[PDB]
Amino acid sequence: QSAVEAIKQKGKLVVATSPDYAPFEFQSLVDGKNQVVGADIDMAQAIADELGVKLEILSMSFDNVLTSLQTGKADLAVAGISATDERKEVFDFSIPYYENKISFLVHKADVEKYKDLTSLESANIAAQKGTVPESMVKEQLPKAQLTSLTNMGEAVNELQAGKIDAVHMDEPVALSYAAKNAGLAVATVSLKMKDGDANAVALRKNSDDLKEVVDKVIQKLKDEGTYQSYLEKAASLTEV
Ligand SMILES: NC(=[NH2+])NCCC[C@H](N)C(=O)O
Repeated sequence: QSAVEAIKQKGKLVVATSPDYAPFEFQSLVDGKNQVVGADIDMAQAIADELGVKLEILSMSFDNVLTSLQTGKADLAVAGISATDERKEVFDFSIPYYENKISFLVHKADVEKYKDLTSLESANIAAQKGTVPESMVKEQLPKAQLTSLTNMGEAVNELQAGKIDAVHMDEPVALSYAAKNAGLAVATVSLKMKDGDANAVALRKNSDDLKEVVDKVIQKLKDEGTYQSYLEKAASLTEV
């Protein structure tokens, strides 16, 4: 019943994530080898360090991250996860570690074009399966052709190929794609967003002892501006 003691005993903290989402988590050539990096990984490492155990990152597609936590394949899920009311019915969440807006990534040549929701309504929109940006499009733009894709990298590949006109995603991720790729930009139009709902670490219910440790680490990061600093450092890394 003791999450903290169980983690200490096995000597590792297992964190489920989906590394398709720079600057939160993504793949980068460190040395040498492909490695999962990003602000969420630095935070997960801080939590593991506080507990005195090794960090083990378990990579999968986003739409299976919460399920893997729920069924015991990981101790925590950290994947830029919005702490929604719906999700709070099933999981407990840490205090928020970062709060951001939600944006559309488009072609630079189309920034003047997609100025309102009516214009997006007639566009081919992509979003990630099992996500808040996906739900928002379904709710607020029901008349749009929405393509739901498992992997965010594939959504962006479809945007680059011209099969998709706009991809809905967390703003820091859109900014990163725009900053690292010539033909891309963040649209000036955005959907109405669910008040509250910041990123938080997900845990199984009745994990109060582990939640306290996670909250302590997160509060210290926010107090020192460290999570912001982690995001800025991640932005200087190249993705695979
Ligand atoms: N690693 C990822 N692909 N994360 C996607 C997160 C999307 C959104 N913030 C959500 O919780 O639904």
